[PDB]
Amino acid sequence: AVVKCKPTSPGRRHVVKVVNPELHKGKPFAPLLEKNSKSGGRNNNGRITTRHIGGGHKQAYRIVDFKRNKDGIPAVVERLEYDPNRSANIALVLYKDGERRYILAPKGLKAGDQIQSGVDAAIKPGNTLPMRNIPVGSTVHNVEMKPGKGGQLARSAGTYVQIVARDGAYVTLRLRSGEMRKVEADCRATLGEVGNAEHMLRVLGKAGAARWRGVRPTVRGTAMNPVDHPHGGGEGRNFGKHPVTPWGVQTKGKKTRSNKRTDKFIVRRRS
Amino acid sequence: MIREERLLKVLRAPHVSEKASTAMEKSNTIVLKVAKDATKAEIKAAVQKLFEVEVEVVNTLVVKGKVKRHGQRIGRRSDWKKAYVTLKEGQNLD
Amino acid sequence: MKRTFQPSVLKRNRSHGFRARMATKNGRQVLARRRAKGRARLTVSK
RNA sequence: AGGACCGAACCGACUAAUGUUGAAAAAUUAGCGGAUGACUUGUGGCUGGGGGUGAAAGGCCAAUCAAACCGGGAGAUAGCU
RNA sequence: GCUCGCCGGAAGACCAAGGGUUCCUGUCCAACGUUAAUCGGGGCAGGGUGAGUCGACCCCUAAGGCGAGGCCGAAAGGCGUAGUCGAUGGGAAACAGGUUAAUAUUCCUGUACUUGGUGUUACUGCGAAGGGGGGACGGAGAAGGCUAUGUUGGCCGGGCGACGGUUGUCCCGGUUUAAGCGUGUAGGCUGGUUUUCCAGGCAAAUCCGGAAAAUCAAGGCUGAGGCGUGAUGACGAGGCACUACGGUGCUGAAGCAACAAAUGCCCUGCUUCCAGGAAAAGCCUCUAAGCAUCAGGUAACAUCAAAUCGUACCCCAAACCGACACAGGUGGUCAGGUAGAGAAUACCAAGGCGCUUGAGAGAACUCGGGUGAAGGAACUAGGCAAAAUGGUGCCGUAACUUCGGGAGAAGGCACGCUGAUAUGUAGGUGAGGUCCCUCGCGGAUGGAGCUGAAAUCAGUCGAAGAUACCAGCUGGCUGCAACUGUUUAUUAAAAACACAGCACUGUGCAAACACGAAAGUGGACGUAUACGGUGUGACGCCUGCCCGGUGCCGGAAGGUUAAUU
Repeated sequence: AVVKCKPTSPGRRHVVKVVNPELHKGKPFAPLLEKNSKSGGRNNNGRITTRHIGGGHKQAYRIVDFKRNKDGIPAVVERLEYDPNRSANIALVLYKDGERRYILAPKGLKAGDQIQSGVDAAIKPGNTLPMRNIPVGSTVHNVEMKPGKGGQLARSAGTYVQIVARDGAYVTLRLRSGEMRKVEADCRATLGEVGNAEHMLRVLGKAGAARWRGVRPTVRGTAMNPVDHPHGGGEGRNFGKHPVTPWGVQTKGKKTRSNKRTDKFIVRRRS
Repeated sequence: MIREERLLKVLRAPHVSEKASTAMEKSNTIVLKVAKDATKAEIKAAVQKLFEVEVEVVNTLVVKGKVKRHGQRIGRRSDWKKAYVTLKEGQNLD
Repeated sequence: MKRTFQPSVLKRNRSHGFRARMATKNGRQVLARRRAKGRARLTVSK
């Protein structure tokens, strides 16, 4: 659940922790760790591409099975773990032949619960199977877009996707954006919602928590000199111009999706 | 086993100093200006051939040459290799 | 006051040293110009 | 417990005086802020000039910055001195 | 040489970087040194740096670089796979004493250790580019056990006082000893052992992982420190003989206990938190190919090897970076006594210095200070600067409030020394003795001894007891910004920027956007509870009307309309 904390300093005052008691107090599964190192927002040319990234706490990478494959072997959930990589929680889970794997944690779920992947498997939250075998009207999550590729839709921490219609080789998804999308129906999905659903119910409290999450501060554009932004400069607070990106194209309203390849799949846009 | 040309190449000189004479009279070591590429086994085998003496062990060091000025014109002496060679006991050397 | 030259010979040989010049095309064209001028010290390197 | 308090190292530079051909091409002295953090620091790397980088002052990028430095066009041009 | 003064968490000692002979000795004073100069980091000559164990090198990898092929690019070239480099991180091993003018964990003495061959003999499944384990990791907090170390007593040696007293509860000095080896302790972690099976670990695997079944809770791992040995040794106050007055040679007592005690060790621990905390190798183990009674594997022993390079000296500076023998900058390590909470500060030890012009005189005036009648901000743009407050314990403490604060609010009281309580108390530590004991580095009791606050009462001194150094000025109203932060290196630290929070908007993933002629990369190994851009800036109450204008979004009936034909 949430807590507010008592305001026994400034900048403790407005904080909300999301705490979860049953997340596993101790070190994660050291096969399925690996290293990931930080970009600082900088590509292989070393220029900053995506600004306002840097710093923050050192993070390892949990390798998480989205692709999700061990079909008709039952597994049982060992434990739930924090993941610093991603907004949801993960589950360390244990198959009958003694592979352990990391999954996303679905919403109901706890230690000792039984999961099964693939086509037979019983339609409980956690289970994964093709969505020609999902019955229509289910909430599912961690959703393949191409078959075999792995779960790309609804991963973060309180979301899920609606299955609206199935016409032959395709199903139709109501996404979390409120898009409607045709996806080929031999894609996999996992039942139920993704777990840590009060994740938005945090608030951060101070600048330091944003810095530990590795977010360098954002200078807004009208502060600058007009060499630096389009918005820049002017005596006192002036801004007699239409609001743009720093490379000078419109940001309130103007649509940017250009991809004519995928446009047969988009049934309806968001609104 | 090291070639006779190389063994005759290695030793340049005995070195004369107070520290040379005191180490000779006390701890039974000679000191040699040797070749600057000469290794410890080369020095040991060379002196064991070439003064027919028994040696314990050899320590080397590199001397770095000083920087001088012959009048105005600046100038550097050569580096060279300096070998502390202790003999086995009751070996004399001339 | 921390002045600008703050030496270390690893950084010096990595930045202006001989193989650093010799790796790239214009860095050779440094060494072409310094030979053709006739410099006694070619690179920075001891 | 804490971007908590007081306060050394450390980091910084708010006030005054001196200094202004200085001990110093920005410091000393007396006080001053932070001092477990958005801290500070060593070593190495990466980002190159209409470019970088910037908790944004047009700041900084080798005592140089409303476009670094070096060489070249180049003896630019100069109705001006 | 005798005094004096200064530093002493440094102005001492040691490393890394950086420098490059500045180190030591002889010799010289032309130049250099802000003066003289016999002196020197100056000139000239000679000497001086010794390693299996220190470091580099080497093995391993991070960021990152290069990059066979490959992809892309007018050319140049860009990116990148296999790889191969790249420490600032991981990986084997030496300490004590002595020695030179200058080196020493390198040389000498004593005592060890590590890794590789080789060769024996004993034994018999060896083998990897692969599997598994391990290496292997955060912040904060908390004690407990210790140690470095210090203090006191004991012991040993010396002393009996320049001037009153000082054979004593007197003064001074010393009271040191490592690595290794053996023991395995406080502690911490973990249930072990056997048997069977198995969709997993790219193939295999006796190894791991997972399922069973049986048996015993006592077995394994780790581990400071102590103890014994090292050590009948070395060292050792001092003495005794010579003297190149520099020092040399010889001899050499005591060498214990108690208490205190780290920020060092156990501790890569434990507890807690969220912001969830490198890799690879050495190492352990498994088997694959292969071999085959060989090779190899491990065991003791014997023997050989451990190359090369650096090693002087400066290192918070006269030797490095600042043009200077420059009030500057410069990372890490050691951390004594008294008082003190303290690495503050004061005086000191060890140690090191007196800052490379002196000598007078004692005008104005300048600078740094001390004090001041009476007044107390009248000065002034402005209490600028000065002055003033300052510690600990206890009492007490307002408006307002987001209930946390405000608040150390304000303000006041006690403070030294001596005695008694109490020949030193509460407390801490804890020997003998005794008992138990599966027997020890054991468990009880027992308190010797040592250390030791805090308070009360009484007395006493001074003008003054937080006496020096050190060490908040306080209150009221109000503008602005919520706050901690950030900023114009070198005239601006703010109301400027940032910020948590909010709102709009874009973006369905080969996303949007950005750097890129492109490949490619960031975003992100993330997936609308996510990311980017814009504006606003905690929180409370809110956020009214206008779409005419300019943008933006949607529509496509008509008008206008390019290349093309």
